[PDB]
Amino acid sequence: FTSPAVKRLLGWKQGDEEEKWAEKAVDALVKKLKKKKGAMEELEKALSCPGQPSNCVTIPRSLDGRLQVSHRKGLPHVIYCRVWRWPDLQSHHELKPLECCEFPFGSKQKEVCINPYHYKRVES
Amino acid sequence: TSPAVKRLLGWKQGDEEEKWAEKAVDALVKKLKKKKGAMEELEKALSCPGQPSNCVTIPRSLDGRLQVSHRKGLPHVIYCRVWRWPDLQSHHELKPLECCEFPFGSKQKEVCINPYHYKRVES
DNA sequence: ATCAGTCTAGACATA
DNA sequence: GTATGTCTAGACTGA
Ligand SMILES: [Zn+2]
Ligand SMILES: [Zn+2]
Repeated sequence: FTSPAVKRLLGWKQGDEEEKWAEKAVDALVKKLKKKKGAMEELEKALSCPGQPSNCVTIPRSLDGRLQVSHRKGLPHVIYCRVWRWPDLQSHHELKPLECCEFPFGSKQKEVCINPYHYKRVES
Repeated sequence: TSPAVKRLLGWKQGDEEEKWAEKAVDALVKKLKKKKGAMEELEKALSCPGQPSNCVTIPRSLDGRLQVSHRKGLPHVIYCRVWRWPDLQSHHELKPLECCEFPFGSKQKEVCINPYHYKRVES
């Protein structure tokens, strides 16, 4: 919770390189998800009701696994998990897929799931 | 041209266009080093314009364009601007010489970028 | 329609 | 076998 005066002031806050980039990455993901009925709704369900189980929300997997957004390359699940869960997330080594996930990064299928709540954070 | 002047000109700032053209030449050299005779041949053509030279080609893309540092153009146009007509407008101002066996229009695997394998025309 | 421009997966290179 | 970053043809998108 935030004070109205404060959230107004925060309205004018400058976002940094990282936050500006993350917006680009979300923009990129939405372009993909609009093309699939149920995806946008589903992802919004997952983000809004974390406690309640949700479906896989996938994008095409590249040959090397990486995704490029505005001249940065990363791994998709890592990217989106940083955005919506663990901003300080280090690498894919700090992530394990839940059993409920049908399309986890490691499975190297056509599709890769980017539902942040289909992943759990770990050590290594 | 004077030594003091060329010294002073040493410190001249190149503009976006010239800096880009340096990149485009760099890009072309990377390609030509890989082909024995190409670099020498291109140098022959540039240095002895009067004397006939061979085709110097690079791979042709599907759409014909070449990209160098986030700018797209047509290769013969690019390299003709560099070494001949800086004010060259488009491929419409260019016609290939008969001596050229890989001219832009021929839409082959290779496209010739020897600037002296082209002549400048109106539109 | 050409034409012109943006974005990135795949290739490739510097580690 | 990683990994990280760069470049650009091709795919795509608007005049
Ligand atoms: Zn999933
Ligand atoms: Zn030629």
